[PDB]
Amino acid sequence: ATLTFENMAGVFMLVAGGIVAGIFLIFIEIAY
Amino acid sequence: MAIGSLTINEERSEIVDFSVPFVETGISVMVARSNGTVSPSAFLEPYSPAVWVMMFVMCLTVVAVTVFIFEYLTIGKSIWLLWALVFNNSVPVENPRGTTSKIMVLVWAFFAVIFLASYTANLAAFMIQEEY
Ligand SMILES: N[C@@H](CCC(=O)O)C(=O)O
Repeated sequence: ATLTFENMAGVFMLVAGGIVAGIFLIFIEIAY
Repeated sequence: MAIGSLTINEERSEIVDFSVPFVETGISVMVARSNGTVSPSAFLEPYSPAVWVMMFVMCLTVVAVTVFIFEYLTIGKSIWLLWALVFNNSVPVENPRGTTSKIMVLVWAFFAVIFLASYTANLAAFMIQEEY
């Protein structure tokens, strides 16, 4: 059994999505 | 008749006759059991060498993101905490007071919780001597 690059895709965009979403909130935070 | 453990052959079947065989017979070799061996597992049989190069990728590009939002409100001190959290966090730490990054690292921190599942459970069975 090998976990491999595949079969773990779901967790990948969570790191990326937080980066994408995070930059949106800081602009509101700076204005706040 | 000579009933018993008689092996049909070529020379014997010349001067006498045989009936229809009812049991197989051949030639085999027997050797005692041998001690098993386990090769040094390459990174303990993880998720291929791709993942090891893979982790270097996002980790090094996500530390820069924190550095960018750090000044807006120390990269050398920003790699000790960000990385070491993934491996059973016990080392001394130094955490910033930036609100924007404070939420960010927690999402990153939660990744380490799920990472252990990859390196636990599976690794238990596949460590004993193999290859026979
Ligand atoms: N019993 C077989 C094999 C030989 C042996 O058992 O010695 C035969 O008669 O040919």
